[PDB]
Amino acid sequence: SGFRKMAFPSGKVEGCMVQVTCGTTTLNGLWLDDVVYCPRHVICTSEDMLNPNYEDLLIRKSNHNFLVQAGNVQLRVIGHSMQNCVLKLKVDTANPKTPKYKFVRIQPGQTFSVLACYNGSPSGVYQCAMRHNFTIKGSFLNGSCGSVGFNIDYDCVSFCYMHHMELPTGVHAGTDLEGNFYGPFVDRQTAQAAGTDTTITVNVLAWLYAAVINGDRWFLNRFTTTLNDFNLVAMKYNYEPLTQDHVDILGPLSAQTGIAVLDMCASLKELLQNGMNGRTILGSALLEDEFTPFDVVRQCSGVTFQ
Amino acid sequence: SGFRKMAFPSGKVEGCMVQVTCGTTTLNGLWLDDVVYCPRHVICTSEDMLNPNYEDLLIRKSNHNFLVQAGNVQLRVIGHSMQNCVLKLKVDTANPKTPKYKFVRIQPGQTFSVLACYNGSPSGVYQCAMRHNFTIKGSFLNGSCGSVGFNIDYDCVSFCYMHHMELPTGVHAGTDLEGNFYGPFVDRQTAQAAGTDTTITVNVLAWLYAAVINGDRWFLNRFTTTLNDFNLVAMKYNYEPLTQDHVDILGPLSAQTGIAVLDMCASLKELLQNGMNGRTILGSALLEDEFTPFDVVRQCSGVTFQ
Ligand SMILES: *[C@H](O)[C@H](C[C@@H]1CCNC1=O)NC(=O)[C@H](CC(C)C)NC(=O)OCc1ccccc1
Ligand SMILES: *[C@H](O)[C@H](C[C@@H]1CCNC1=O)NC(=O)[C@H](CC(C)C)NC(=O)OCc1ccccc1
Repeated sequence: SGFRKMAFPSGKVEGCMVQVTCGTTTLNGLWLDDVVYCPRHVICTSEDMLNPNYEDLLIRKSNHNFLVQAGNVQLRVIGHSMQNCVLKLKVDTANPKTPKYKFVRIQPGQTFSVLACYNGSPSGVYQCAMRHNFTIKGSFLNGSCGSVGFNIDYDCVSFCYMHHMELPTGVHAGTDLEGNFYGPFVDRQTAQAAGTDTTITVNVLAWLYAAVINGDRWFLNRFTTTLNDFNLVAMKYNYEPLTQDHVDILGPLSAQTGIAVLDMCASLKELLQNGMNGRTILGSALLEDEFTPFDVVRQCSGVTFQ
Repeated sequence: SGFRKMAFPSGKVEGCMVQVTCGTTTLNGLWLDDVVYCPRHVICTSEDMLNPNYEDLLIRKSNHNFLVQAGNVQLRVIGHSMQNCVLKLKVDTANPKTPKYKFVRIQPGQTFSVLACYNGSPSGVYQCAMRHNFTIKGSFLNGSCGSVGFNIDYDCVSFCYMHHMELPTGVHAGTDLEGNFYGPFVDRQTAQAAGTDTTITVNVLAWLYAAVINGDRWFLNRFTTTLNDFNLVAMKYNYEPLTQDHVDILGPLSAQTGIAVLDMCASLKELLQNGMNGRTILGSALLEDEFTPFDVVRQCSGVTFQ
């Protein structure tokens, strides 16, 4: 028993991280087969960051201007192209450590592990969620761009995120591996607004099920509710409206615990309206929303990877 | 910016995990050079767990009774011995993936990454602290024993923990890699008492410095205090007494932030006496104590590993 914010094992991704330097700017790239993916802002100078014309900037760049380093070994760049906000640097050597992989664009509420890197070397690994305002709450310093977010299913790495920037609120924004930003964000140094940060209701519910499984049950109350009645309380607390799909997704945890989804909704309503009265649930003094139903089953049933 | 419970990258340790089976019991072993380390309870049956005589049980065991599997490949066991609560299974093949490593016995308040494994395969990675009562707050199911806790300094893996058991309180106990338990715990299925769980004061202070660095400053107040005056308030809230060594350890964060350690103590005193009034510090609604001063500098300055 016990419940922790658990990241995927990072080894398969560690073997894909390289360093990409263009002039004075150094960041991280992802080396899959004979291609290195990195943020296109690698080509920017301190001047260029306010309002870069990425097309004009890139024209002044040839293959030999991209220094690509795997450990202490230099890769030879034989091609380069821009896809949305990422560069694809074609190298003459296939990564011998390429795992089975997919590029996936994930949905708000879904979670992933981040391998934070500097100069193509791993610093650390942590779990994040794509929030409803298409931000993540990460830990990123200068040089961290090109750090990736991923899931593992068995032996397959699903890359969903590449790090590009930090907003005024101290939260983080980036792209899928096709270089399309999550949310309305653009890769230029201008004040950009994350909108309302709504709580991922289905994920809070998942986590209350995790708590019940681990013997933390104080908050189970005597009431039930309806989707429409629960959602009136959700709107007030900036919670995502609960839908029958969410109820269906919680079906296995509901069936495992014998606690009906709408009875757990009723418990959640009283926690939102009454607070926690100085108590904790799974060692937490607020309602956690960065565990999916899948994450809870995965953690509470010991699912493993290659 | 931003601050997360960050684990070390796990790849170097992933390549050391094997599966160890003795009769019907399967758990994880650590394969370093030509030696596999695992919990000695691998030799127990369901009967044996209440009051095992480990010496008598082991006598009925030969090399060929220990099935050691690295992925889908069988290792040949050419020797076996008990060291305290671990078995060392000598194999005829040196692990080709052995990293540079040390066995360290860590001190309460120190933190480490756990690679939770089942059947010798990684499930996930998370950060833990050795608590003052020599327990950890992990996530462990049946089959997780032999999972290890570690730190990385550059290219060297320092193994500090091997998982053996869960107490009534839902917290976790285990050994160093010499097989000596942290705390008074023994490897038998009997109600065992973790004592008072004191908060790691120096670690709370470290985390308040992390908060100030990341722009969360609401809790900085107008007061200072003395070690003796602070510690009177610590004892009441079951906080570890603060010492000049702790003050010295916080010296770099104090010097970086220009907030004197005893002024931060005064801020901590008011948080303990007044609570947080429904506010958060670095997204947390309680005082976090599983970040060391080193962890804070490491995270806030981007220290990387091989
Ligand atoms: C990529 O290495 C870098 C990551 C930033 C640096 C601080 N925290 C992060 O997440 N990205 C940028 O510097 C980005 C570049 C533009 C061309 C998009 N600009 C940015 O994020 O501006 C905010 C900022 C910069 C430096 C320190 C703190 C915030
Ligand atoms: C090692 O695989 C296993 C880990 C336990 C299982 C549940 N959570 C854990 O951390 N250790 C044991 O089963 C241990 C064996 C003795 C010979 C020391 N006994 C134990 O931890 O008893 C408590 C327990 C067992 C099963 C489920 C929940 C609690």
